[PDB]
Amino acid sequence: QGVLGIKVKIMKDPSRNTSGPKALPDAVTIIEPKEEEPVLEPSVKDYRPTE
Amino acid sequence: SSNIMLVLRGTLEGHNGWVTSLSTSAAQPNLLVSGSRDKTLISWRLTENEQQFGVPVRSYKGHSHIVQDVVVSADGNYAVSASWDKTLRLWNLATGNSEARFVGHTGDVLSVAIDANSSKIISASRDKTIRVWNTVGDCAYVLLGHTDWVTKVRVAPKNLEDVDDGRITFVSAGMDKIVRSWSLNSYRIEADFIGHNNYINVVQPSPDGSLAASAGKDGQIYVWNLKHKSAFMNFDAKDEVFALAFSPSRFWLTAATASGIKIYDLENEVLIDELKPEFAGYTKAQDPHAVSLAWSADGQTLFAGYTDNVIRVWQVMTAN
Repeated sequence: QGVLGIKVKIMKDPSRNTSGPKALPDAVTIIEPKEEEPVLEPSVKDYRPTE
Repeated sequence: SSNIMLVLRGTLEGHNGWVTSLSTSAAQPNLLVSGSRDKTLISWRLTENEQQFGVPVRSYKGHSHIVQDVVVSADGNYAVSASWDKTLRLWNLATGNSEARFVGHTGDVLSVAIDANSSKIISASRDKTIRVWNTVGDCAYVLLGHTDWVTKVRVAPKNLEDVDDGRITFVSAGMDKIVRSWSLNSYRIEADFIGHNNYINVVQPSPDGSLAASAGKDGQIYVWNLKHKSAFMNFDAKDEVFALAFSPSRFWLTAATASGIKIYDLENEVLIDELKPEFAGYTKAQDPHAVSLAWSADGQTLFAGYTDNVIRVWQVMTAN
């Protein structure tokens, strides 16, 4: 009875989109900081001197 | 004892960024090379005539980004500039042209150090590495060991070590919250120093070369022995100590706190004087603090480079 028009759109996974940027322009990733211990006050750890 | 007063005698205007670093040569007492955020070095000739203590001589353009640390040579005729464009520049203090362009740091360089002699250039950069160069421009050594940015590296002067050793000892520190000692000929590690709660902003060996003074974010200033490898003392500044400097004549530590400039008398373990210039039209919460400190060769004048694009000199005027 006529013609049907088909439009298909797929937004791929940006992380898997090789050969280009790997995220959206406004996608911001923040690295989680590492946790450390501060209590060691004097801590003069001498190494073997070299000359 | 030692009722010593220091009074601001001149202001060295002419820069356009924060005067990040200062340097002075022992041989030439009337020359002062200062680098600022305006990507330029300025050489100042000091005049003892009236209000202004100095006179700019030459501006050293050629740096694309922030100029962080400045070091003059021992003879007083050459100056090495570290900038935020990942490059180092060697300048003739009279010609005004650059001699060598040290390249190789993947992060912008934060500090540079001159050898005791005119042999080696020591540079610290944000790429967690230290680089040892010749005077020609090539990089001889790539010292690793720091897991974070290295903010400051200034050499421990050999005073009377046995006679002579031909060994070059210096210190390094940064956002690794550690202070490291290095020895060069070969060109390997030395003892460690771990005292800082926060990260180190600046370190500085004493003029003799046996005391190392380190400072950080928490204002916890530490003084250590290098030849003895032990702590010497510890103070708190309770503000942001941006830079610090020993003094040649007196046994003193100038510290550039976020509020003003403290001076610590080391033999008495007590601060003696506080330096806060008088500005106008501010709100007392953003007064321009100090980022560069440098004493004179004799120990009579102090140069402080602030964040208002100004060098201010405090001359020691003992009012009995």
